[PDB]
Amino acid sequence: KIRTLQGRVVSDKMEKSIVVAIERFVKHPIYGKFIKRTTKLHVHDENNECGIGDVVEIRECRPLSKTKSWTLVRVVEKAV
Amino acid sequence: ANIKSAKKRAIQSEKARKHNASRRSMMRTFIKKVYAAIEAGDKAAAQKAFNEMQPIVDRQAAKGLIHKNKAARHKANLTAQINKLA
Amino acid sequence: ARYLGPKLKLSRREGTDLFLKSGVRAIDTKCKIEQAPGQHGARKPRLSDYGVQLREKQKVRRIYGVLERQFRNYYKEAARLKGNTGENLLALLEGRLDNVVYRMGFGATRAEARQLVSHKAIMVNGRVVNIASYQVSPNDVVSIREKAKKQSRVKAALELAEQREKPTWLEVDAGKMEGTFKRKPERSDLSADINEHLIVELYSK
Amino acid sequence: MVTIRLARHGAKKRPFYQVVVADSRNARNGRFIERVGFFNPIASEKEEGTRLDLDRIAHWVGQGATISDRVAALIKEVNKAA
RNA sequence: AAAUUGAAGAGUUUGAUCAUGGCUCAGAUUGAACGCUGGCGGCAGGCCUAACACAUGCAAGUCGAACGGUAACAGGAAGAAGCUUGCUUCUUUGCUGACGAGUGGCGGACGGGUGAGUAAUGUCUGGGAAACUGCCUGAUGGAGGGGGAUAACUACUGGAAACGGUAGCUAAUACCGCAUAACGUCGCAAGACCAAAGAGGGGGACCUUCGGGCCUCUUGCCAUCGGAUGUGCCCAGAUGGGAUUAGCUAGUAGGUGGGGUAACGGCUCACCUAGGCGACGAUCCCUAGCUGGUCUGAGAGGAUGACCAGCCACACUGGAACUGAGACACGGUCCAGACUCCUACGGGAGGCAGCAGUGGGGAAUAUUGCACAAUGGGCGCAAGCCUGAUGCAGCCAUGCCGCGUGUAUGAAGAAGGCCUUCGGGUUGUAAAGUACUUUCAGCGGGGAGGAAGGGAGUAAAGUUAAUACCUUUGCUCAUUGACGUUACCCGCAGAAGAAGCACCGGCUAACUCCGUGCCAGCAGCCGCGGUAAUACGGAGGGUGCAAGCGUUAAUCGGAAUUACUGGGCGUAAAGCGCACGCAGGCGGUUUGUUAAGUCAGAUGUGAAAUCCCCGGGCUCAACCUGGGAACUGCAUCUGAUACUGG
Repeated sequence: KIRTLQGRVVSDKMEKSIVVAIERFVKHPIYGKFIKRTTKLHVHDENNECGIGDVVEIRECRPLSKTKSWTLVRVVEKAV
Repeated sequence: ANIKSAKKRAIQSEKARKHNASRRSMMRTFIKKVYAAIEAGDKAAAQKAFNEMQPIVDRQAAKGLIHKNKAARHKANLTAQINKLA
Repeated sequence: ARYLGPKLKLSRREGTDLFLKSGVRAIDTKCKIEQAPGQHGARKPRLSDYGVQLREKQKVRRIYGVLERQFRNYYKEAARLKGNTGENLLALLEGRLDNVVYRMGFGATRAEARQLVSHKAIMVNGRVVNIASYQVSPNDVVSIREKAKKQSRVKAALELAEQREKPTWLEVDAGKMEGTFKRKPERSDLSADINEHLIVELYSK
Repeated sequence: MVTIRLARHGAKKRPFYQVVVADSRNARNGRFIERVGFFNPIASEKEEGTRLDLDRIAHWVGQGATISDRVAALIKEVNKAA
């Protein structure tokens, strides 16, 4: 029982740290059309493990730097 | 100051400032002695300074002048660093 | 807050009896009811669609004594309620005290019955109500109080109520000088010469 | 501290008092935590005129809240008659 | 049971027509202003401009049950002696009722104001982990024993003042050790270390250095873990305009280690890596406090954020800390700056965006009022004191709602006015005349409710060594209202004291004379006026609103005229000169699976007020209020799997 988002890994140049786009399908308020709106997040990865392109899953912990409050639960898919 | 309360209360706080300043300087000075003995590379001088620091900073927490948790950081931080030497 | 003018100038503009003088003398002796009021009356107009809606509202207003700011408020209420908004609007004018007085026949006209009401001659359920727009409910008694049984006005008025038609929705008990507003009147009970759809059309422009 | 008190409402010269578990620093009519009952001092006396919630007041006195002068009197008086 | 029942067009392009398309009008609303007019009341509202400058008064104190105390003015006492034997004039006394100044405590971080700054160290919705929290409350224990000061006060002294300087003097719940020490902190553990304060009311014994000890109750003090409240911090989404602003960023983005914070953290620093943000609008410029709400709309929308309530920010401008549970502090401190005053020229003093008020600006916005009686707040055991919060009054048709200014009767239809085909018509049952009524205003009389409590007395039970005291519960007596000459009720006199404003060419309800002659003027748009003007000015009549009526300004509407709902592009405005093509949008058919979109159900939240429904209370209404519905949202959980997606 933890709230846990999923996403995929649009950078990993940083040391122990990755960047992770979360997609979501929003109805536009006026026009009714469902839209891809993206939510980027800096994420704590211990062990430098996650590659670029990789699907992943993340949770909200305490603050770890200026940007990061999000830490990497597990990888799902990869190396693609 | 217009109000009687305010005149008085400015005097009281200038008294307490001069007092608190002294107690704060003292408390730092004993903490500086331990970081001096750590930088020397010197286990039992630094352990002797830690035992003279310790009763001061725990009292100054009780008197109000620092907080309980600041006291504890100062102990924790030195206790760690004297254990890295010996 | 009240029409103080000539009462038969009003009756000529509608082309109708608005009941604004009692019927001690009948209507066609006094004025000229066919001819419209003032200098240019005998000339016809082609009266427009706004015109006939206005002309009908002002007929209803001038019967019951009500001014526009207050009538507009009755209309808002009447629409707010659940029901035909024409039928509701005529319920709220037959609820008024100054009218209910006159329909029991303590006033000769609505302008008399309004002077009763204003001058603290009327109680409702024992309490002295002295404001014309008071909305009487089902199973209220209205009744005259004890100075105002001894007036000539009220006795001579009760003679004139026997020659007019009887309302169904009131039970009058005229020796005591009281009577019971029993239920709200339906559209059938009221005069069918009043078109109400015209008033509702008017405001919903 | 937390209190239990009367906030004034109503028109002019015809008050009406809600009963409000506030923090005491907040202004009389401002920010309350709960509302708990009411009190009409102009009431007809054929038709209610005071209703407290005794089950939720006693909860707040439990957790350690004060009461006014007046709200005390209103509790004394709504345990006599009812 | 009920909680939404909702949608009107017209004028103007043409010789005429249909279409396109602009302009204009009819509605609602307002913190409004201006003009003409003006009787009463009820409930609201009232510097939108210069976050310009402010004279004067008031807006934060309280505590003697923490302390040393006497300068006041109350008594009392020894005692001079009024001396007229007790009627007390004048000398002492902190002896006690009290209490100026001083130490100390608690409060001056609340309450009150304003919207300048702020497009995010903000707001709204929903989540979260790494925190502190005076007053209040639950539990658990502690409260032993010593020290040196200094304000006051005394003596001298400097300064024009503001404010100070010397040398002595003394106290505490002021301040500092020591003892004490665990479910507290540091530590892997062994171990190491951390506090405190007394004051009151009464008292049967019993001792005394007659002070008290001693018993008891109330009350405070210290530590620890809880609770409640309040606050801090983080993440996701939502939160104006501009691309004739496209590249921005080096504590910048991440790491390791030190330092810092109540707490996580580039918060800070040293080293290291070279990142981070951006067409899903970075950066830059302009504008703006945000929300609940409000106005408009059939709705979807658009406009707005005045009063009431929540959050934020600011306190003459800029900077900074100190005290403290809490401030980087409207009526505190220090610094710089501008402005204003005082000065013996050395130096000083101040900050209405608290309430009234003044000037100034401005189309425009109020009394230098009464009271803490009620509800809150601060201090106090309490009495009580304080409270420009608040409750009331004043001013103003600024707005909403109610009532009034009479009622019935009254004809050849008076006069006078106006028109007239000179017959008469109209003002008009209008007036006069005759009957009746007296609301509201004016003059008299009575009179609720907002008051709950607190005090002075007894009575019982608790409390205890005690019928003291204290506390809890009932009883009796005298009391507490600013508003206020109150609401409301009764009596008196006499129709008496109380109607205007706009309009009448069409749109648009209402028409005729006289003057005027493209002049004077009118006008929202079409347009009217050049000698018969229903369009100008006056008169008579009429229409519409009515204590108001009009003009102007502003928003929505109408406007399907920015079209999601709901428009178009051959010739009316509108298809890039044609292609290729990256991001983007969309994607044939079938089985399985997933359950993101989607749908259903449940829980949590969506502040109160507002809106809507059903009720209740003010004579009615506005206004106030009980219950509901609603808050179309967001999150979590459990199902469904046709469609979309994977």
